[PDB]
Amino acid sequence: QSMSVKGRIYSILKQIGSGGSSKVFQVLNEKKQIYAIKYVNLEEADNQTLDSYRNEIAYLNKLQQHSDKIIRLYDYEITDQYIYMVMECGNIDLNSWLKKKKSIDPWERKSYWKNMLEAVHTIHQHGIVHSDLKPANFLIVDGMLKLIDFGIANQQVGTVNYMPPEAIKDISPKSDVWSLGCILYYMTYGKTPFQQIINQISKLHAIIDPNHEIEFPDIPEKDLQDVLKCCLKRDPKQRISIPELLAHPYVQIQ
Ligand SMILES: c1ccc2c(c1)[nH]c1cncnc12
Repeated sequence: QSMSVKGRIYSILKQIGSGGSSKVFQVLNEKKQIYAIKYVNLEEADNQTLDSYRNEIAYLNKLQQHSDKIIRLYDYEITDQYIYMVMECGNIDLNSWLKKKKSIDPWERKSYWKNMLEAVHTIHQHGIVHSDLKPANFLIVDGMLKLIDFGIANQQVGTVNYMPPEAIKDISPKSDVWSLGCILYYMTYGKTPFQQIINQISKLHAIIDPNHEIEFPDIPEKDLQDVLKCCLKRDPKQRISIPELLAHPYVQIQ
């Protein structure tokens, strides 16, 4: 097939993924370069939905200049019927990589943790708190993790495994800290902290319950265990901040 974003023509390669009203494609431009085009249908979209979309685009377009750990938005075409976004194409999303891969390299993990802190820190410096961080929000692009979205735009998906206790109780940057710790905990232990609880009502009860001790099995990396223990502190007031995580021995020491 084929498609037009501004003047430029794009040959479709495959469908990289989906959404409700959205479809993502792997494409080639006239210079035979690879990109991702996110198509969004605005046909049955309300004003609040439209505005949530316009807000997330404006933020992504802006924050691109601030960090390379944020996905590139090269161009876009917005009408009253559709949105076309020409973005950088990834190799695989972090969830699909983690699900496929057996064990993760301690260096690979440390490197990915670093990238995650850098992307989230950036959004936070611009007043953005994602609140729905999951491995699916990150993209491997040449051994580099990139943040896919900001959580602003309406609508794995629906998962409560990375949900902070305060979000269940009903939201500060500390909420994203909890969710990041759940991601690192998965990369460390091969499961999210409350993954063994099937029942969603029982799972939500465990997360909020302080008498429910989160287990941190002894790994050779004492620095990595401390990060996990720091991130996964139920009281947001007792939880480590992102600027504090960037100065932690796990990130800084050889
Ligand atoms: C936006 C831009 C690029 C991608 C995306 C969403 N999902 C993906 C999944 N796998 C690879 N690349 C991408």
